Amino acid sequence: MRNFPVPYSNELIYSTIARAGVYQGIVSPKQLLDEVYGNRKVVATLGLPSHLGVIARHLHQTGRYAVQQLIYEHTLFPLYAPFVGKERRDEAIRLMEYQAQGAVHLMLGVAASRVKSDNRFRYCPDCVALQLNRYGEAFWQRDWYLPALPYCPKHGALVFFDRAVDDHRHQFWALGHTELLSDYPKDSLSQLTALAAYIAPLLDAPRAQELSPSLEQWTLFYQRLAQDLGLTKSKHIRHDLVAERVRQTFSDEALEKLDLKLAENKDTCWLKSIFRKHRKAFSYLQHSIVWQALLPKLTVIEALQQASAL
Amino acid sequence: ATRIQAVYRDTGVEAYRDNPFIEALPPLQESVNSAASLKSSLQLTSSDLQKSRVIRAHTICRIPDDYFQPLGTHLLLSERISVMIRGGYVGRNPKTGDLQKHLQNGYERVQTGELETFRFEEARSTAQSLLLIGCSGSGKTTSLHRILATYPQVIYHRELNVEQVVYLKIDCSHNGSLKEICLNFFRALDRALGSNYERRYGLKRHGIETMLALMSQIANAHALGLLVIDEIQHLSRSRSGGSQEMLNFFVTMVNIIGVPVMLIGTPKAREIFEADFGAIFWDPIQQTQRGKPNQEWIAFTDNLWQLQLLQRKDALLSDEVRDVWYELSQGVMDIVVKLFVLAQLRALALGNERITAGLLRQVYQDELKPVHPMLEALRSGIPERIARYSDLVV
Amino acid sequence: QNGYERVQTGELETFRFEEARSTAQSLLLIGCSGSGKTTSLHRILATYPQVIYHRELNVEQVVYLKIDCSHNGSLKEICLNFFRALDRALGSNYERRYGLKRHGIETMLALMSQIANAHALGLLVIDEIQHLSRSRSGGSQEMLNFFVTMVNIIGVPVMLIGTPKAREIFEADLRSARRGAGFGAIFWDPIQQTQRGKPNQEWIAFTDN
Amino acid sequence: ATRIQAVYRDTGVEAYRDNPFIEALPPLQESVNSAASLKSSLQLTSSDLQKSRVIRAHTICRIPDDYFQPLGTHLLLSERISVMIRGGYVGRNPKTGDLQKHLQNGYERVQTGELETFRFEEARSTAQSLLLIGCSGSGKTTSLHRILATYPQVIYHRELNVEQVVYLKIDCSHNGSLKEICLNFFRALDRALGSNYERRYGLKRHGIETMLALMSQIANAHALGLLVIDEIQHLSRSRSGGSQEMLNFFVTMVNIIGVPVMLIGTPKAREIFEADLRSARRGAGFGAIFWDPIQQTQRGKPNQEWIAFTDNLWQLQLLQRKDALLSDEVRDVWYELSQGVMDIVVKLFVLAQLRALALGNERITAGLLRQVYQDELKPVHPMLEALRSGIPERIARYSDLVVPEIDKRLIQLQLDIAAIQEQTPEEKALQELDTEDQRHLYLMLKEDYDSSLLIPTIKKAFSQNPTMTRQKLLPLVLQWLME
DNA sequence: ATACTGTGGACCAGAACCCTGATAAATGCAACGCTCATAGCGGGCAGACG
DNA sequence: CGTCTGCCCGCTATGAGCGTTGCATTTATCAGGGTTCTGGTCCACAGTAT
Ligand SMILES: Nc1ncnc2c1ncn2[C@@H]1O[C@H](COP(=O)(O)OP(=O)(O)OP(O)(O)=S)[C@@H](O)[C@H]1O
Ligand SMILES: Nc1ncnc2c1ncn2[C@@H]1O[C@H](COP(=O)(O)OP(=O)(O)O)[C@@H](O)[C@H]1O
Ligand SMILES: Nc1ncnc2c1ncn2[C@@H]1O[C@H](COP(=O)(O)OP(=O)(O)O)[C@@H](O)[C@H]1O
Ligand SMILES: [Mg+2]
Ligand SMILES: [Mg+2]
Ligand SMILES: [Mg+2]
Ligand SMILES: [Zn+2]
Repeated sequence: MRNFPVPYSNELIYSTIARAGVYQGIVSPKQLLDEVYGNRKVVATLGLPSHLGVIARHLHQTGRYAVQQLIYEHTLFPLYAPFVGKERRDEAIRLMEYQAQGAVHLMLGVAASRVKSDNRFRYCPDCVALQLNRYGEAFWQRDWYLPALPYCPKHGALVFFDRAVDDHRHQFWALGHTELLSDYPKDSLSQLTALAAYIAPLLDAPRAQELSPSLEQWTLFYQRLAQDLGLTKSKHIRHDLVAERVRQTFSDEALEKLDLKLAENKDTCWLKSIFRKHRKAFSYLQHSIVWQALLPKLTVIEALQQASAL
Repeated sequence: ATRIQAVYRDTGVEAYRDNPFIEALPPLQESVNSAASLKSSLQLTSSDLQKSRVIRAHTICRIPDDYFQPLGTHLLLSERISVMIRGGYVGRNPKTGDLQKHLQNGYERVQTGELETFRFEEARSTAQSLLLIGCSGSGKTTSLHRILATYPQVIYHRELNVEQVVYLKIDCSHNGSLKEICLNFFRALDRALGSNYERRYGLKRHGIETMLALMSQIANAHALGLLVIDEIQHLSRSRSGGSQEMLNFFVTMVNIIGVPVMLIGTPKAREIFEADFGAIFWDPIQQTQRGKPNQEWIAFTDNLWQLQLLQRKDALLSDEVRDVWYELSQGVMDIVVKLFVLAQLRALALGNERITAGLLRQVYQDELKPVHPMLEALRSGIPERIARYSDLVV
Repeated sequence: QNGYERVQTGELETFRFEEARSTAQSLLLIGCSGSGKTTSLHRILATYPQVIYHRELNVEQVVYLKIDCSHNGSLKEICLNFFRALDRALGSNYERRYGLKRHGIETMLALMSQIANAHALGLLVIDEIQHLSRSRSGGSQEMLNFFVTMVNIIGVPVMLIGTPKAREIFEADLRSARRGAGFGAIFWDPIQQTQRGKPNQEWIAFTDN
Repeated sequence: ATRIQAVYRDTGVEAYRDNPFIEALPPLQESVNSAASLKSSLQLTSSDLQKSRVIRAHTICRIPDDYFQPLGTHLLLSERISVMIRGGYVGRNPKTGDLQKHLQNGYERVQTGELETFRFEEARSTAQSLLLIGCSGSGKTTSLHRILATYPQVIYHRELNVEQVVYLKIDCSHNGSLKEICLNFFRALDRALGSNYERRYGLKRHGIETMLALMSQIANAHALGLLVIDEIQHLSRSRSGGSQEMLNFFVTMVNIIGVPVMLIGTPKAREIFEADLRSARRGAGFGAIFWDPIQQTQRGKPNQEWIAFTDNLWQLQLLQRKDALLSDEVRDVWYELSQGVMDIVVKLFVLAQLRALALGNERITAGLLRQVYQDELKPVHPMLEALRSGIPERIARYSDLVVPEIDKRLIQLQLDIAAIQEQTPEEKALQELDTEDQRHLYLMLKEDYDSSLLIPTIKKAFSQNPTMTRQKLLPLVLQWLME
C-alpha cells in the first residue's frame, strides 16, 4: 500500500485499517486483507490486536509512529498491563508483535469471554457530532469500548445495534454516516458513569509504561491497607464494613449490570478472594471498586503509586 | 519518479492560506522571467569547426532535439495552466476536513454504480477545462512537455502520508474502445508512482460502470492535479454510443468529482465537439502580420541561423533565403527545422560548404516528396482547395 | 532537493526538475521490386553485434531487431511476431508467457514498452509493408491509426520498407505523412545507362566486375 | 587454475590403491600439524606505538581480516571434509569399470558358479551430505574459505583429457529463487573452468528438471569432488513456491548428481529439513555438526578455549597507558556483554580502541565496553538477549540478524580521529625527546616514576657515549637513575 | 492454660472445550464458445445476338 | 432459341470483442479425544471455651 491513513487521536487500530480500505474503493472483504497484510487467514479483533508491525512498516517513512507507541496509545492493552504482572507485561509485546494470535488471549488469562459478550458494535449519540464537526469523519473510539461498562465516561449510555464480530471474522467495518444513528431516551446509572469517569484517565497516562506491582507486593499492600483504618480484626476478616462500604457507594442494580453479585451467604465470593493471598490475574473492575470503596479521594495513578511503593 | 520532500512557502492570496497542497509547489513566475526560463539552445563553441566531418555530422543532427524557442502564445498558455492547476486544490483541503468528504462520497458511487450519488451536500468542487486545437506539426506536445516540466511530478509530505502527483498524461487508444482509456489511466499512475494498481483494478473483470467510478476515486486517493488527454481524435472511431459517453463522463469528472481536465486534438476532431469551455486555437506562423512582416519570424530565423556548423558560411542572412523558407514550408513548425538540417547535411556531404537557395530547392524537391501534395494546397491558398483533406486549417 | 530548497527560499528563480522523452523519429525506404532493399540492409547491419552484455549494470543491449509482415495482412500477427522475433535473439519464453489470446491490441502495444525498456532496444526495422495495403485489417484508417499510435513505444526509431505501391495508398494524410518522412524518405531507382549522353562509370564497373 | 601435472603419490590404505584421481591430491601423514598451522596473525613491535594516531588507527583497522586462531571444532571439520573429499572417488574408478558393470558382474557370478552371496547395498551417494547448521556470526564461511583452499582447484591430467575439479562454491543472495541456484551452478562453473557453459546450457527456456538432468551429465563428465551450497538463510520461501517442496527439491539434488554435497544454514533454515533429521532413517542422511558459541565454564571452572583466545587477542593491543596483565573484571563483563558470539567479540575490542583514542585516556574499562555496546550493537540487542534466555524458540526467531555496514562506520571513525587539536603529555614527551631507538628505554621504564628527570638523564648518558647497544645501555641508564 | 471450631492456604478431579483430521457440497474463474460486423465470391438471372 | 461469358448479391469466410461453463478450488461439516480450567475438598494451624 502507498497511502496508509494516520490514526487519529485516541482511536482503535481496527477503524484505522477500515478507513485504509474506505479511502481507495476496495469493497471486496478479501482484497482488503490481501493488500494490507497479504494473508487471507488473518482475523479481525477489537482490542488487543496482533500482527502489528506490519501496520507500522506502512507508516515507517513517518518517523513518529512505532510499535511501542501503537500498542500503548492505540489499543486496549493499557488496562491489562499494570495489574497482571511485570514479566507478563514485558513478554506480551514480544508475543504480540509477531504473527502469533492464539497465544495472545491465552497468555493474558483474562479474555475468556466465550460467547461474544457485548461485542456488538457500539457508538455514542453526542460524540459523533463533535467528531463530525472537528474532523469530518466518524470512527471507533477506545472510550466507548470499555471491556465491561457499556457507558461513555463523559455522558450517557452507548447505542447498541444488532451485529457482531463473529458475524464476519474476516471483515473490517467502518462506521457509516448514512447509516442512521437514532437517539433513544437516556437510561443511565449514575454510579456506573462515575466509575467510568474514575477509570478513564488510566488509558492515556505516561506512567503506566512500566509500573506493575508484584503478586506478593499486592498481598502486602492489601493487608496493610486493610489494617490501616481497621478493616481487619485480629487475624480475622470483619466481613461487615467491607460489605457496608460497597453497598453505600454502589447499589445492587449497578452490580447486576456489571454482573458482579456479592455473596455474603456463600463462602466463595470475589471480595473475599481479593483479600486472601493472590495467585491469579485479577480484572481492573475489582481493584477499581475496592479503591473507590476504601478511600474516595485518590486518583488511579497515585493509587498505583501507593500500591507499588510499599 | 522524483521523490522530493516538501517544504512550504507562504502565499499572498488569502484563498490559498491554509492548504499544504497549493503551498508545496514552486512559485508562479512573472511573464518577464517566464519567457527567459523556457528558452534553451545548444552549446556550440568554435572548437568544433576544425574537427573531423563525422564528429560534426552528429552535432549538426542534434539540432532538432535540444532547441526550443518561446513564441507569443506559450506565455499565455503557461499562465493559464498555472491558474487552472492551482484552482483545483482549494476544494480538496485536508487540514479543514474537505478531502475526507470528497473521498467518502466516492465510495458510495462505487457501491451503487451511479456517478450522481452524493452523501454530503456541503462538498463543493472547483475545476476548469480547456481544449488546444492546432494544425499538425505545430509543436503542441513539446509545449506541454516544457511548460509542465517546472512542477515536479511526485512530492511526498510528512505530516500527512499523501504522495501527491502534480500532473499525469495519457494517450487515447487507437480504436477508442471505452475500456482501454480506463485501462491506460491505471498505466500512467502505474509508472509515475511505481505501484501495481493495474493488477488489483484491471484484471478483475468489472463492468465499465464500476471501472469509471474506480478511476474517479483512485484519482482522489492521491491529490491529482491535472489529467491532460492527448490524441483525442480517436474518440470518433469507437462503436455506437461511445462518442457521447466520454464527452459526458469527462464533463462529469470536471463538474462533480473535481479533477481538472484539458483535451488536446487535431482540427478534424472539432466536429464531435460541435456535433452538439474556453477555446484556444493554434495556427501555423505567418510573416504577413497586417501590413508589415512579422518580427517573430525574423527573430526565430536568426536564432536558428546562428547554429550553423560549416567551415565556410555566410555569417549574415539574406532575405531571399527567408522568402524561400516561407514559400517552401508555409510556416508549420516541423518543416523548417528538418529542411534546414537536411540542407546543411547535404552541404557538408557534397563538399560545397556553404548553403545556397539552389541547394535548398534541390533538397526540398528530392527528399521531402511524401509531404509535397498537402503543401500544394497550403501554397495555393484557395479556401475551397484547402478545405479538402484532414488536419488542415478550418 | 538542493535546487528545490534554493527555489523555495528565493535564491534560484528557475529549475528543470524532469523532462520526458521526445526522441522518437521514423523513416521509410521505398524502391522498385528487385532493386535489393534487403540484402543491402542485412550486410549493413551485420557490422553491429546484436547482443551486448554489461558487467557493471545488469542489462542486455539488443541493438537491432528485424520483423517481417505476414502473408495475409493484419496488425495482431505483427504484434505477436515482435515477441516471436525477440525470444530468438535472447534465451527466453516471451511468446507463451505474454502472447495469449485474451489480450487486445492496445494491451499488446502498451506491453511492448516494458520489454523495449528492459532491454535497451536501438532499432526496429519493419519490411514487406506491401501486404498491409488492403486486407481484413478492419480499416485503412484504423491500421494507419495503429502505425501512428506506435509512437508510444519508448523511442526505438523504426524503418519501413515497401514497394512503390505502398506510398500513394498508405501516406494520404498530413499527420501520418510527416511521421513517415521524419528523417527523409529515401527513394531508389534502377541504374541508368546514359547519364547526360555519357556512359555511366557505375554501370560499366558493375558489369565488368 | 593451478594446472599442475598430476604427480601420483602412494597411499598405504588399501581402499585408495591405484586410483588416478585420488593420488593427485596432497598426502595426509602430517596433516594434523598442517591443520593446526592455519593460525595467522599480524606482527606488531614497540616501534609502531610512537607513530602518529592515524597510523595506529590504520593498524587497528587492519586487525579483523588477518587474525585467525584455530579452535576445537576446526580440527573435526577439517578431518570430516578430508574424509568426504577422499572417500568420494572410490566409485568413479577410471582404470577399472564403473559401478553398474560391477553390479552386473556380481549378479552374473552369483547366478550359477560358486559365489554364494553378493551384497547389493552399494554406496549411499558416496559420503553423507553434511549439514553445518549454526548461528549467524559464528565464523563458518571463513573457516571453509581457509580449510578448503589448501587443495588445488584444478588438476589437469595428461593421458586422460579431463579436468579434476576438486571443489566448488555456489552462493545464493537476498530474495533468491529456486531456479537461481541451478543457473548459478552453471555460471560459477565457467569461472573455475574458463569455458562458456552458460551460453549453451543456461537458457531460461529450460524447466527445473532439465537443469538437473544436464547437471548430472556435466558432473559425471568432469570428476567433481564437492559442491558447497552456502547461505540458505538468505533464500525467501514464498517467492520460490511451496516451502515443504524445497526438501523434495534438495533430496532430488542429492540423489541425481551423486557427488558429495554439503549445505550450510542457520537454525531458521532447520525447519525445512527437520522432517528427515528427527528420523533415524538410513538414506535420509543429512548428518548435522552443530556450531555453538564459546562456552565460558567447564566443570565449574573457566573453559580453556575462552582464556586461550582471550589472551591471544589481548596481546594485539597497542595502548599507550596499557598494563601488561588483563584485569579479571573486564574478563567477566564482556562475555555477558557479547554472549560469546565469535564475530562480535572481536568487533567490540576493535571499536574499543578507536573510541578510547578519541574520548580521552588510552585504556580499557568496563564502562567503555558498555558504551560501545549501546553505540554499535543496536540491531543485535534482541538476538543477544535471546541467547541469554536459553529458550530455543527465542534464539530461532532472532537468527539471521547481522549489523549492517560496519566498514563505512570505520571510515568515519578514522576521519573523526584525524581531526583533533589537543595532545597528551606523553605525546609531548615523545615529541620533545630524540625518539630514534633511544625511546625504548624511556617507554620500558616510564611508569616507575615521573619522567621529568628521565628525559635529560638518558640524553646525558647517550651524549656521554654515543656508541652503545641498548643491551649495555640499560645497565648504565639504570645505574645513573638510582643515584 | 489445652480441646473445639473457624479458616486460609494448599490441594484432588470431573468437565467444557477445542483443536484437528476425514468427507461432502458450494463455488469463482480462466477456458473455450458465441456473436457481431465486414469484405470478397461462384451459381443464378436478366440480357442479347445469327 | 442456344449459349455465353462475364455481373451480382445473397451468400460464405473471417477478424474482433465479449460471455458462459465445467473445472478445479476452496469452503464448510462432523466424530472424536485429552487438556487445562475451575469447582469443590481438606487439613494443619491459630485463636478461643472448661
Ligand atoms: N516554438 C518552437 N520552438 C522551437 N522548436 C519548435 C517549436 N515548436 C515546435 N518545434 C519543433 O518542432 C517539433 C515539435 O513537433 P511535435 O513534438 O511532433 O509536436 P506535434 O507533432 O506538432 O504535435 P501533434 O502534431 O499535435 S501530434 C520538434 O522538433 C521541435 O523542436
Ligand atoms: N548490389 C548488388 N549486386 C548484386 N546483386 C544484388 C545487389 N543488390 C541486390 N542484389 C540481388 O537482389 C536479391 C535480393 O533482392 P531483395 O532485396 O530480396 O528484393 P526485394 O527488396 O524486392 O524483396 C539478391 O538475390 C541479390 O543477389
Ligand atoms: N579465529 C577467528 N579470529 C578472528 N575472527 C574470526 C575468527 N573466526 C571467525 N571470525 C569472524 O567471523 C566472520 C565471518 O563469519 P560469518 O560472517 O559468521 O560467516 P557467515 O557469513 O556464513 O555468517 C569474520 O568477520 C571474522 O572476523
Ligand atoms: Mg505528442
Ligand atoms: Mg524485401
Ligand atoms: Mg555466510
Ligand atoms: Zn460520548
